Amino acid sequence: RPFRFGVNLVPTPGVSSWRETCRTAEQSGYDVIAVPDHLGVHSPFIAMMAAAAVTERVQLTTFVLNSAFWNPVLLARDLLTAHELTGGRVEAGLGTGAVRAEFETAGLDWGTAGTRVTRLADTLAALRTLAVPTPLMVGGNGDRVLGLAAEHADTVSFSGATLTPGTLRMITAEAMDERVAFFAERAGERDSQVERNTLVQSVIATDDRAATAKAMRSRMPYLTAEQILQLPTLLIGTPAQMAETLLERRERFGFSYVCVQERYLAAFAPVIGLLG
Ligand SMILES: C[C@H](OP(=O)(O)OC[C@@H](O)[C@@H](O)[C@@H](O)Cn1c2nc(=O)[nH]c(=O)c-2cc2ccc(O)cc21)C(=O)N[C@@H](CCC(=O)N[C@@H](CCC(=O)O)C(=O)O)C(=O)O
Repeated sequence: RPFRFGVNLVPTPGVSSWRETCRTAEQSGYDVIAVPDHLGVHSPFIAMMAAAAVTERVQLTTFVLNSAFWNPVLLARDLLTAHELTGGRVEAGLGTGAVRAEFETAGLDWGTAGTRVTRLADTLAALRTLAVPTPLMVGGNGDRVLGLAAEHADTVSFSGATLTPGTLRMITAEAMDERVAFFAERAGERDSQVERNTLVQSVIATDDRAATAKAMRSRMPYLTAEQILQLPTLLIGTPAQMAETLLERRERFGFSYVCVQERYLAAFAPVIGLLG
């Protein structure tokens, strides 16, 4: 599948730069602006509308909604509105919800891993029954979550890191091979209809990728330098090397929809120049 590139921006209360940041994202060649769903961050659909008003080409996506925060019927209303009032520029990523303290602040039951996945399941089923027109993305590496992506999603988002639900450990390329294979088995005949996404956490420009990886072992002692150079959540090297790495990872994992974090927007833009 042809590459699509996204940048995960954080619309921040009290910071007046949102419109400017969105314009920079488009001008730098990104295809998607992604926004998160967290307390203390601007509300995602409202921020996406503000982004749509200053950009003409990018898609806008949630990355990802906390399913506990949304009534499915009211979310379907929001998704139909965002679709119609942007001319079809909105996609919605959904997840189970990550931060317990946020559930508690909003007066919501954290429950169990099982109840949080069931909530996602119930929302996806409802959104499909209501025939929402926004493309749907499902993010997470859990068996049940990837099963839900295989059943319901237009895009599956694989996480390149694990964390205790309640900082982040990066997962090896070999564990990623297994997660993509798991997804593919669950998707069956629908596998080829689902776009595969991943979020790159760090984009490290360097003329010595090998020396960089060796130094980064201190942040990741459970891995060798060779493993670090294959981690899907890291891009290390020159832009040409990063482009070749992304080509190799599209072949290995199927990752064609690659997002980076806001802090790396300019660092990664040369790679868009080479790949497009
Ligand atoms: C928690 C996570 O599970 P997951 O299926 O990958 O993800 C579930 C949700 O977090 C996921 O659906 C999303 O809500 C998370 N999410 C966001 N969630 C949000 O709520 N808002 C966001 O803006 C958001 C952004 C986002 C972006 C990218 C991304 O990859 C995920 C994002 C995980 O790390 N699982 C690990 C660890 C599971 C584990 O072993 N847990 C232990 C350790 C915890 C303990 O000590 O008890 C246990 O439960 O006992 C694994 O599958 O191996």
